[PDB]
Amino acid sequence: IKPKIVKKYTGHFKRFDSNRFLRVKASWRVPRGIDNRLRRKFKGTNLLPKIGYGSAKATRNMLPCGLYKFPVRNTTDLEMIMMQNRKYAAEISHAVSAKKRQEIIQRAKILNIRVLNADARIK
Amino acid sequence: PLSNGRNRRTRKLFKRPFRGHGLSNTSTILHTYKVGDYVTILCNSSIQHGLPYKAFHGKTGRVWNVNPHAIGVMVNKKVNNRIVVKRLHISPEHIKPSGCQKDFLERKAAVAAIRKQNIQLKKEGKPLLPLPAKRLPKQPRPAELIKGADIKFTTVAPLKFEELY
Amino acid sequence: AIDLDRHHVRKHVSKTARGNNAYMKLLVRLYGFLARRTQSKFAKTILHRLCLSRVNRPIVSTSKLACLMKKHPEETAVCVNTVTYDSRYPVPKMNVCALKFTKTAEAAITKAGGKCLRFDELALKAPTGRKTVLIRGKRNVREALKHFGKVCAKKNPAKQYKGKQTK
Amino acid sequence: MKEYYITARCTDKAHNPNEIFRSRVFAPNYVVAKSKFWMMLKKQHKVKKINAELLQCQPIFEKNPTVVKNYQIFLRYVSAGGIHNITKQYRDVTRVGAVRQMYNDLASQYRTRQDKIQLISITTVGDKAVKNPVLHQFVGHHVKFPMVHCKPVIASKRFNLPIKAGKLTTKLC
Amino acid sequence: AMVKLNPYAKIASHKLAQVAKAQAAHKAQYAAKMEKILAAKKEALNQSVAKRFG
Amino acid sequence: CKARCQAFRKEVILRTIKNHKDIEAAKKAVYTAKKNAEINGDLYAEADPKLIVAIRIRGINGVSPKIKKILKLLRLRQINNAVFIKANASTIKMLRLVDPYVTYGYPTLETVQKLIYKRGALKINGNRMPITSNCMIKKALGDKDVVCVDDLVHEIYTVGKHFKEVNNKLAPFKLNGAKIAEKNKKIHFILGGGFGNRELLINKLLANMI
RNA sequence: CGAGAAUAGAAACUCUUGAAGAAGUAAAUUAUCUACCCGUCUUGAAACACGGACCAAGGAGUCUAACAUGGAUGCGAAUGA
RNA sequence: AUAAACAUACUUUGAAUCGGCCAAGUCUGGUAAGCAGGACUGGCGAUGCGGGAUGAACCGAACGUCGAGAUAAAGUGCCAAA
RNA sequence: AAAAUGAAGACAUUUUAACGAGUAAGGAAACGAAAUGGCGUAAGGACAACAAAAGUAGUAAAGAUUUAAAGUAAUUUAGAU
Repeated sequence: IKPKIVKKYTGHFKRFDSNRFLRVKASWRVPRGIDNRLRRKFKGTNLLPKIGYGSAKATRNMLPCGLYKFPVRNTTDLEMIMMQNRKYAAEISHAVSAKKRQEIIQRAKILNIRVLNADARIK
Repeated sequence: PLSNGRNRRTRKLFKRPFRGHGLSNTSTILHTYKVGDYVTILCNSSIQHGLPYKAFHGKTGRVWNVNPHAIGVMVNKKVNNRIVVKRLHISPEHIKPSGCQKDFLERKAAVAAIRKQNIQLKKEGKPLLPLPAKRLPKQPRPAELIKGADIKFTTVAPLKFEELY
Repeated sequence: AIDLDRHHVRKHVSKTARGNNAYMKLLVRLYGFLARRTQSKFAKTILHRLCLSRVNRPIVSTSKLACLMKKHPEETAVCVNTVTYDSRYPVPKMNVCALKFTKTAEAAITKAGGKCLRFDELALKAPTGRKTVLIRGKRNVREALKHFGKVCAKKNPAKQYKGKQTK
Repeated sequence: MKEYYITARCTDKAHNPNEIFRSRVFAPNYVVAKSKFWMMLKKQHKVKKINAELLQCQPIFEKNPTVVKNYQIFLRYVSAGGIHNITKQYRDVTRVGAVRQMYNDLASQYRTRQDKIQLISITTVGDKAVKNPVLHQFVGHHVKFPMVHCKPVIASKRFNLPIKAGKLTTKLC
Repeated sequence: AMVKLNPYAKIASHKLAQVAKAQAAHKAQYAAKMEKILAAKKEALNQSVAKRFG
Repeated sequence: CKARCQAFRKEVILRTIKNHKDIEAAKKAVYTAKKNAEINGDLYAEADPKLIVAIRIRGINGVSPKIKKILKLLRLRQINNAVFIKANASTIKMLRLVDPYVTYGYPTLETVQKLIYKRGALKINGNRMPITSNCMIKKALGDKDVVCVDDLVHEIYTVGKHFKEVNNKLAPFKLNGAKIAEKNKKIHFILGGGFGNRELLINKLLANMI
């Protein structure tokens, strides 16, 4: 069972005038200038993030697997979603060592919990 | 560009009516104004003492207080974006009894005449009368026959041009 | 597009008990459920007044309750506000119900033989409201109200916040 | 274009309620016909729509729309100089058809749009009463001409092709 | 929905079904009647066009 | 329990029978009086229409201050919004001051039906709820003795005694788009334009707009 | 002929492709459509108006003192001490 | 007559602004101005989009992200959808 | 906005309807049916394997270069070097 995750825009909302200059980063900042080509929404360049682009509520923050993300740091965090293994999927944090990962990965098999980092920090 | 005089722009606003110069009537100083009456202010340029401001000429106001020689009259004056209440004291020569309620005060009499009959018909048991019908705008006329015995026809066509010189 | 007189914005009427008073958040839950179910205008009145700010919940001194309940022997005065004490005039026997009873007002009412109910005990006793006298204290007695407006005016002046070179 | 028969009467103090104003108006529909009729009363008899009532409004179909008649049209039009009167002759099988020609030629030769012409009277004249230099040559019995420099006629728009094969010739027809 | 909104729609649709057949019968009736007159009209030529050509 | 639904339907059937009598009996007397007047040589004056259906034609930009208020009192606050208007000396004058923004004629019973059945709506509790039953119409308009939808269509058509109460309850219909004019909408329909009075030629425009 | 009503009645399907990579997404190039230089003063700047060669770090409504309105809090003819 | 319950009446505190410009079935000074100064109204300012090839004001029409349809101004030889 | 439900579910609940352009400017924090919703940097007081060894870290921290995923967006998370 998986509802079709529908996206109203699959691109990135890059900052205006970030394709010419390097001091202007590619993170969105709405232009406040009076003569700006974009805040007036001129034709051809009228791409701004407006709340209408927001994706469906039912399938918001849902990974393509159909399961939401739940980060775990130790084996005892897995028990927090052992009842909801059909809704949440464990994702071992990036600081957990390569020894504690084999404890979490093996325990996630016992409780039958999908793990998104099953091939991370392998030998 | 005009001036700030009290009675500015009064060549035709204060001019007496044609062949109406001289004294006013004798019913001007004999009508009896009671508190609550609707009277019309009309500045009289023949009598300067107590001449109301030219912006109140023709406005309609309510008599609020009747003083021995002057009649208190209150009107609504418009300001920047609010309407204020103005309380003048105009001599009877400068005001005229307004008949704005001439129509209304004759509808009341018609209803009061009917209601007087309903207190007698009901006491004696007769079916009481119905109240007068309300006023409506000109309603769409219904369909009515036209006799073919007293009729006549006139053809209508665009007219041939006739020169005016 | 559509031409409207004015656009839809938030209605300036409150509907919850403000602040974080975990006990006032319960009366509104309790009286917001009695007004909805019973649909009694008394509960809607009580719920509405529990969600007003502090300056709109003026105090009712015990001598106001005394002169308002003179001709109401068996009644339960209901004032949604603090109830202070009027140390100049005596306090007869009466049953009151308020958000907060001042120490000397609570001891004086119960000394003469009265009762000092809270708002939970009133809903249990008379939920729809059967023997209540709704009361709310004066609102224009505040001192801040005097200074409002322009002092120079001809009809109703203000009171001229004092400062330098006052006279 | 259509022809309508419209009658109305005036009911007020100025006019007696026993006079009926007939009309035979030419208008594309029956609402542009009433407009022509009402303004014809008001500009000529001081009758306003608010003080009058429409009695009848019917179309007038042609009785014999299979016979060719010489129509004579009396009209007045407004130019940049003044106001003139014209009398043009037209050949058509319907009264509503010969008027439509009058608006097209007047709007072409004289460059006067249709809201300047007042059609006064349209009657039918005889064979010999056609004064038009061009219309006079076709009213005879023994009129014959060859329609020459023709263009081939296709059955419908279906057979028309953007590009053809072979040479193209006209027809003696 | 029409039945739900307008319960009279069942009565008024039944009439429009029966009236539909009535007009068909009216058409067929006058079809034969007018065809006969047309048939008789045809056989007034074929006689009165053989009493002009001869 | 739900045995009152069976009885309610019979009353709606009874009201539809009686409602169609007034419309049909008043139609016969108009035609009968037209035959007798032709035979006797008399003339007949058809009765003035009682209902006017107005459609907003233009947008919302560039409206004079007084005309803007008249359209609001007519509830034509949007383009392609059709409403039913009573005709008397006042609304006819009001509909004349705002002519460049409205086109209005007179609706036949076949047009009143299509608008109310297809684009009908009611204001219950402040929400423009589309018509989906008769229990919804009965609840909102029970006190006006309008319990079905053929009581709502009839009152609008004949302009009954409770027309104002019915008329404001119905929300202004939202209509589609269709060719309005031959030349353009900047000239009167008399000159082959878009606005102005269209009389019985408004039913043609409403047929492509519903 | 037949509305209401009473009683009886009927819906579970098929084919193609995909771990030899289906559907979706991303990157590069091509193709039709679209796209004047940002900040600012200005009624009006893409302007033949002014600053700007590029990058990194730093970079501008803060602190105290006095009054007032309002939101939360304690007590209340007292409050603060 | 018609419209009006997210109606109506407000109260307190406070920010920005008072260099304006255009259109006209209008006016004044001027020979006249893309000049100077006004009365009623709509706009540009603060505003994109479809059309006038381009255009701050003209015509249509005012904008959350889209899909399908009838439309408005205006067009249908090619560039250019018809 | 109005109804419904409401001690904890969860996605800031459920149903219906209307609406959404905008320079200057305003909408501080908390307020269960929330009197706008949030992202980021640094520092301080707490919480972070609840059966007496209790967040991560030499089985590789912070940082840097990229690749993928989530969020409309501020940004977050993860893989590899």
